Amino acid sequence: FVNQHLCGSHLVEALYLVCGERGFFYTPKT
Amino acid sequence: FVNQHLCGSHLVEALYLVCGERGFFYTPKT
Amino acid sequence: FVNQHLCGSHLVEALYLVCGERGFFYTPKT
Amino acid sequence: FVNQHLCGSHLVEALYLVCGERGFFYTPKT
Amino acid sequence: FVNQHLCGSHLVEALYLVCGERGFFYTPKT
Amino acid sequence: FVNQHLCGSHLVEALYLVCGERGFFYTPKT
Amino acid sequence: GIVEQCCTSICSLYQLENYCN
Amino acid sequence: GIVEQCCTSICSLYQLENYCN
Amino acid sequence: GIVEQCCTSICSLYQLENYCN
Amino acid sequence: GIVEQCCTSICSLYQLENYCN
Amino acid sequence: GIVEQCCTSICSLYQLENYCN
Amino acid sequence: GIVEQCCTSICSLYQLENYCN
Ligand SMILES: [Cl-]
Ligand SMILES: [Cl-]
Ligand SMILES: [Zn+2]
Ligand SMILES: [Zn+2]
Repeated sequence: FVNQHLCGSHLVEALYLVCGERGFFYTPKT
Repeated sequence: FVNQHLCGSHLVEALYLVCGERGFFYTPKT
Repeated sequence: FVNQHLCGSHLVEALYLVCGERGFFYTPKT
Repeated sequence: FVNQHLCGSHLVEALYLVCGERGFFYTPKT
Repeated sequence: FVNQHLCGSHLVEALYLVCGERGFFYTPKT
Repeated sequence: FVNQHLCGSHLVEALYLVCGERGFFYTPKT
Repeated sequence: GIVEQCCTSICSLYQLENYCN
Repeated sequence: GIVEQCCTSICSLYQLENYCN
Repeated sequence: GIVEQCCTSICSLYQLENYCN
Repeated sequence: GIVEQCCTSICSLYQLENYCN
Repeated sequence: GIVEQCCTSICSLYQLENYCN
Repeated sequence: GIVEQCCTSICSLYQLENYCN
């Protein structure tokens, strides 16, 4: 895999792909 | 607003748009 | 809900989620 | 180009890519 | 069709829509 | 990581996220 | 409408342009 | 869970807010 | 307009809702 | 091909890497 | 190339079509 | 954190994997 530059919803999409059925938590600063 | 089927990456995109900075958890296993 | 920063197609996705079966119109400047 | 099924947010994303600055209407009720 | 400003995955989505069942190749620099 | 169904634009988005700068081919006909 | 043309059935990018303003 | 509420069944944006932190 | 506002500044879902049919 | 591996069946991110250049 | 052109400048769907298989 | 890191810098899928449940 390659390093990623992910903003906004793109990060969430990436988390979705990486975590699959495990799901994930999305915790931005502030 | 509306009620509609939100699945998969679309579901997490919707969470990302509703929750934003609050963050969210996506836990399909429950 | 939280305020949104939406460019490009992200805005259209948001309109899609917000409007559901009502649909929407996308009317950029110029 | 091609013909293919475009549904849901993908449909509006496609409209956003075909119409762009012209804008568009997405009116699923007809 | 209108001209496009497409970065990141948005370009890939556009290629997907334009090429349909033909598929496509995504070849960034470096 | 996980195994999951990746179809359509989601498949190419996933390729775009796994391959990135390497680029990729999406060749549904095989 | 657009859903019938493009989602239920299939449409081209040109047909999609029918829904531009 | 969220999948049952929003994907299998349908949910509102408000219901989606149930899954915010 | 809304397309510009959301991108150069911010906008709310409530603002967006005004653009539904 | 990729569609059979990853859409019709399921694939891992590693298998997806098979389609990188 | 096209990936850069579309992002740093603009590109057309017709240009993109050149990248189909 | 990861949300900022991925956007202002870069991040890896391996880093992301830490955010799975
Ligand atoms: Cl973006
Ligand atoms: Cl889908
Ligand atoms: Zn989808
Ligand atoms: Zn984007």
